Amino acid sequence: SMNPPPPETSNPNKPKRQTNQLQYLLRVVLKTLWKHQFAWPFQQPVDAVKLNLPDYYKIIKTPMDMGTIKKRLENNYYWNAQECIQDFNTMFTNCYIYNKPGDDIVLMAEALEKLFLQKINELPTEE
Ligand SMILES: COc1cc(OC)c2c(=O)[nH]c(-c3cc(C)c(OCCN4CCCC4)c(C)c3)nc2c1
Repeated sequence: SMNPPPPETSNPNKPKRQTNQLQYLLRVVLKTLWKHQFAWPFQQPVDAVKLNLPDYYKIIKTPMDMGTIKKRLENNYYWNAQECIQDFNTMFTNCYIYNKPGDDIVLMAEALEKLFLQKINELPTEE
């Protein structure tokens, strides 16, 4: 069994910026979710080999996780807040697509997503 390579976190070809919205995504959004009791399954790529989920990357063709998002924010990968918000939504959607209502992982994702929605509702206007 084999995991795919992780998503890209560095790419000198990619355009990027620092902005106040991206700062908020790191300081407020990511750090709020990261510290939550239910964060840990989402803090790194799904290890389908050790978890014995051999169909994971058959179903999930755009993997995403908060470890990747953390690296992207720390490494100034993004051009805008949309790109980062999309990564969070990909992560949640993957979980919902792969699993079933009521699964522990789905309940965990929902708790994180609740907080995500609350924080992104107060994303500041661009400076
Ligand atoms: C450690 O980090 C992660 C991260 C993840 O996503 C971010 C996932 C993920 O999406 N799914 C699962 C996962 C989900 C279920 C339902 C599952 O089944 C339990 C037993 N079954 C229930 C009923 C009959 C028997 C098993 C073995 C694994 N594990 C993950 C682990």
